[PDB]
Amino acid sequence: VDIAQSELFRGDIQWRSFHLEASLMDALLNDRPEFVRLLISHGLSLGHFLTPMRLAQLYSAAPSNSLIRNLLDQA
Amino acid sequence: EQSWIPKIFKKKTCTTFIVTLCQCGRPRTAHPAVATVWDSDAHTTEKPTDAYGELDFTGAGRKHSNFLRLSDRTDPAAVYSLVTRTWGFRAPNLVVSVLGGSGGPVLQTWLQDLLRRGLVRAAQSTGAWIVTGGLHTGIGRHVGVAVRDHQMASKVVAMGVAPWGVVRNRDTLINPKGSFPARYRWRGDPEDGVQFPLDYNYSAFFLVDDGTHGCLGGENRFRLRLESYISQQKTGVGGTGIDIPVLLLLIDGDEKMLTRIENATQAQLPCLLVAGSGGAADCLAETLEDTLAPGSGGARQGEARDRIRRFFPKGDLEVLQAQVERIMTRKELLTVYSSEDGSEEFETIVLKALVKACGSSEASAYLDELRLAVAWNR
Amino acid sequence: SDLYWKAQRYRLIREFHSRPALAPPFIVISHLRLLKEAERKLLTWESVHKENFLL
Ligand SMILES: [Ca+2]
Repeated sequence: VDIAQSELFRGDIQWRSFHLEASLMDALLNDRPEFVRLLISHGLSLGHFLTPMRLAQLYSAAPSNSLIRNLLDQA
Repeated sequence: EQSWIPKIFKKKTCTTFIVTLCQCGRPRTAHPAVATVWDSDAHTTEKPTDAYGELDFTGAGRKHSNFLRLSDRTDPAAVYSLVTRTWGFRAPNLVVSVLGGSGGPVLQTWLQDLLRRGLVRAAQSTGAWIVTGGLHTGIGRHVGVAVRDHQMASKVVAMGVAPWGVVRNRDTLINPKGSFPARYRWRGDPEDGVQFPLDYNYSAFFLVDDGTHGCLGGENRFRLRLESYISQQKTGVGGTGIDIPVLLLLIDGDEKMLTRIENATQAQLPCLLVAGSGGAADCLAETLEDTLAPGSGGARQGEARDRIRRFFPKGDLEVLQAQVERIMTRKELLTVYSSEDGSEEFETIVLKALVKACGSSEASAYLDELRLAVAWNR
Repeated sequence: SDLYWKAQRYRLIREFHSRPALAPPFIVISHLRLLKEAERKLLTWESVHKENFLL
């Protein structure tokens, strides 16, 4: 994350909320804690970001035959 | 108990007509029968003020908000005497005048945290004053929610100056005999971009009347005049007290604010600018970072910043560059607050700014800054 | 064990909190008789302390 913050988030590049929505999903799906903290910290509106389709996508990322995955399958 | 208020204060009306629509925003049909280039003072009529009183916001609130409408051409001395004596407001140990536009309904989370944690706690600790725009928009709203969040987590005297005309529900404030009971429809359903509601977190309201139906920048003259008079005032008890430091906090802004800071610096008032605020405020911070940069390769850097740190309109114009040059002519007064990845601590910055602004060997001039150093724990 | 006793102390108090006020020999008559802004302010106060603790 230090490389990304030092290079991409040095302030020279003008970012946008939609420019980070895809990356935010990737960090959440790939278990990147420092990145989601960094991405949200850079003025990202979480309330408008989260959608029921996105939430369903997040729960669909249960790792293989995990215990949680079994509960959704039963549910 | 407010008999002198209509007498020692005045209100401004449009009077003449200077075009269907004139410059005052009040159209031809609704106009006095007394009806080139409009003049705020030559084309206005002075009448006794008829909007003073104590506002009581509907619902949650302190049931006390002293709001007064006063003409622009008024001495700040009378206003300060009214606030300190009649309204019972204690003489402030510090006055912070938050300035800026802060374009956008929302601001950065770190910026909001610095406002709520840094400014409000520092104001609360020393019993300071926070003078902002008395409107529920821009920086005025942001400081309003910061005060409200701190208050409910525990007061802080934060008042607002707003032009007369841009205030919604101005019909319920009119009572020449006094508006001590007053109900405000701050939650009015209709929304418009020329009239904004008053925040419910401000202890006092100063409605600047200049004979217009509503615009921006009509309170700048009174705002600077009030700040300078307080800076040249003692903390009560007559002359036995010490001076009251006055500091200006700047976040973002536009061309109108750039004149404000230049005028304030001309008025010998310490200024404080925060890095990363946005356009028209980081330009000064970057120019401070260059400091005594050489003219060769740096003279055009001003115009480069004019186009990248500010909007394209007036960027090619060198009038703003002249304003920049005038500002650095007294660069000792103003200082920059480094974000430091969200320091949320600027009492040291304020103390450093105030101590460097005085520049007097006499210990009397440094008494006020000493008390603030005592009031805070640094 | 000291932690366990402290934890189970709440269970004892809750059990006796809802018990009828009379003694078991006389408990029959008791059995026969048997048959906003403040919340938001509190949460903000808690949240402020959380950020202070984290900082
Ligand atoms: Ca001083």
